[PDB]
Amino acid sequence: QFAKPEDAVKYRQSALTLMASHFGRMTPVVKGQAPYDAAQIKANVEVLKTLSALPWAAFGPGTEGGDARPEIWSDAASFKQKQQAFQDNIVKLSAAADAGDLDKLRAAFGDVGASCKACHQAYRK
Amino acid sequence: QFAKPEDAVKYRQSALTLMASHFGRMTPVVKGQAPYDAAQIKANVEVLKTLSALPWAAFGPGTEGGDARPEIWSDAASFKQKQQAFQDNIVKLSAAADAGDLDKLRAAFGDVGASCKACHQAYRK
Ligand code: HEC
Ligand code: HEC
Repeated sequence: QFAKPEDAVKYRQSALTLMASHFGRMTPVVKGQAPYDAAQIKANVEVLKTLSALPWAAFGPGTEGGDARPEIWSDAASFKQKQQAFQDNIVKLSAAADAGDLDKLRAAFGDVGASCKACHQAYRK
Repeated sequence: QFAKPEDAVKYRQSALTLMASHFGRMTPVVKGQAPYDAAQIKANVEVLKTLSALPWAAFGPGTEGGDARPEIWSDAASFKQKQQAFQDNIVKLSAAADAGDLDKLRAAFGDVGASCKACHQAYRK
């Protein structure tokens, strides 16, 4: 859907920005600094699950650019594993949110964050 | 969810970028320049419906900035009407996509685009 590689870069940066807001806005909740409303979090995690499926299709071959490392492309199977593993961490977060289980939410949130940090150290300049 | 007004600006710009890609990538399909796969479009419009609910909460009071006109805030009921009417145009697009009805898709797509253009002329610098 991208006329030029720059358009893919702009898309994925935007998707990642949104994905980061939907994740990070729950930090006060997980820490107990903000109240836990199970319905609120269930709805937010549904938004996060949609967003978390979006960036990866905008790292197609030849879309080198932005803050992305060139290792994203040469090691296609491995980058894929990190994005697929991140989404299966998101599936666990959804399950926790759907259950309205704060303790399960906190644990799943920590796992998701670790997956963010890993892919970052690895595939972000 | 925004530490400073700039963070709201960045969020809404990103949401609007995503929303624009999910809408505009269907243009070749509506024009017949690309094939119509009803399942593909149904899934894409589901993504667009999620995205189309996101920008508006990032125009909260005091988040003046970006390319947004100051009329977004002083006329809160009217801006609201344009975003609510845009989303009800998206509901009609979803219905068309869910029905797998190309003619209904084209008509709904045109209505959505007109709603984009209107709010733009009005509330974008
Ligand atoms: C790889 C499988 C990643 C996972 C999982 C996550 N991110 Fe990441 N992120 C990744 C790359 C390769 C890039 C650079 C994209 C580019 O072309 O520039 C990024 C970027 C971000 C950004 C900055 C976006 C921008 O506006 O430019 C943020 C804020 C970000 N990523 C956050 C983030 C969070 C919180 C994640 C988990 C919820 C996460 N990312 C996962 C690669 C990957
Ligand atoms: C008001 C109710 C709007 C509707 C409906 C749509 N858009 Fe819009 N858009 C609007 C504003 C006020 C702004 C400026 C935001 C800012 O603070 O800068 C925008 C911006 C865009 C952008 C640019 C985003 C960026 O990266 O900076 C695009 C590409 C865009 N809008 C597209 C667009 C499309 C295609 C729409 C319908 C599917 C649409 N917008 C609706 C206000 C409103």
